[PDB]
Amino acid sequence: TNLQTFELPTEVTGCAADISLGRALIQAWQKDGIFQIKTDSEQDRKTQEAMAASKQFCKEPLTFKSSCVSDLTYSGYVASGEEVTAGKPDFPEIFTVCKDLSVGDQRVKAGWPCHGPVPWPNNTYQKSMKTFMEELGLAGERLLKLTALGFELPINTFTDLTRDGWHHMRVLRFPPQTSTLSRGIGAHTDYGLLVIAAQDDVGGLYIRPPVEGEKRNRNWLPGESSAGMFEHDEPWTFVTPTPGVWTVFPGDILQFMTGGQLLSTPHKVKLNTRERFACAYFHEPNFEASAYPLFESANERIHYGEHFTNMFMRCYPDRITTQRINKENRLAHLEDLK
Ligand SMILES: NC(=[NH2+])NCCC[C@H](N)C(=O)O
Ligand SMILES: O=C(O)CNC(=O)C(=O)O
Ligand SMILES: [Fe+3]
Repeated sequence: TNLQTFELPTEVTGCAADISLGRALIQAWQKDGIFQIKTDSEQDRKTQEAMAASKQFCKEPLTFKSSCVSDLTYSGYVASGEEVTAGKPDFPEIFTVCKDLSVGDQRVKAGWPCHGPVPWPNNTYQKSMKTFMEELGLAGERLLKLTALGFELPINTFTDLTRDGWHHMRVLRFPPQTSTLSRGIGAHTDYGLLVIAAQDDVGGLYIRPPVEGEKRNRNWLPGESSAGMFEHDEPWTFVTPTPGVWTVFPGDILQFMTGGQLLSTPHKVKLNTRERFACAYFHEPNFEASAYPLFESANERIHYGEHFTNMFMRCYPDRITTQRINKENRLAHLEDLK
């Protein structure tokens, strides 16, 4: 399937044109599971600078890369083969950028799970990634206003959840395939409101569109992980690399809040004949936000930070971050926040 591309206005005000655009965005997700947004010169420049920083960092020796880790936050380095999806190793190397909180921050002092300072490789890499993430966040907020408008909801419905949102980014390098291994990342869904992603010209992202009659697991429930689901089953859409766009698809929270009117798009990565750089950005609720059903009055909620924490613990069962959460009973804070 050949994807739709939209140009977003710099500001979303709720004018009648914004409602029509929002309607189109929703309908593109309901048809294809994904759409593209055009990038302007600055958005593209910041994307390329981040990609270049990623390539330069990956050239560092492994001993140095592996030192960029923290027992407070999941930010930092993930070696190729380290992450687990559905019990199988994923092959990118990754640098994850979560909210960059100093040890003087009150949430860090209180010992909240996943809160702490990014173990940056250096200040030059830091600046490239922070500038990119700030730009990505402006796009996320436009998209959330448009999504609310397309559902004829109050314009701030989703952005009210993203104040000091737990936005984060996975800066990825996928190695080349071998004749017997081509799994980059197993099939999965991501966890928050939106996923905005950039990729180089190599290719390897596949997404699953909505399928009439197909039951979808609710990955915010422990008994219904979406990891590995549909891995070997049609249909999978190849997201062809296209110059001058970012891709956008929903995460688990949007699926929950919309009652399945939007689905959290399953996706996976195949290793190609060349190494592949990509960046995946997650526009998320505040860690303390409680997502709720928009169209139902049911009692179910998703505590976003609980979902993030549960997911990252399953991704990284042996990481020092996970060990410290378990040792210090940091999950108790979530019970308290709830
Ligand atoms: N941290 C991530 N977004 N990881 C994406 C891959 C899927 C992840 N390993 C999982 O089990 O859910
Ligand atoms: O590499 C890509 O284009 C897709 N990346 C992801 O889905 C991810 O890391 O969660
Ligand atoms: Fe993903």
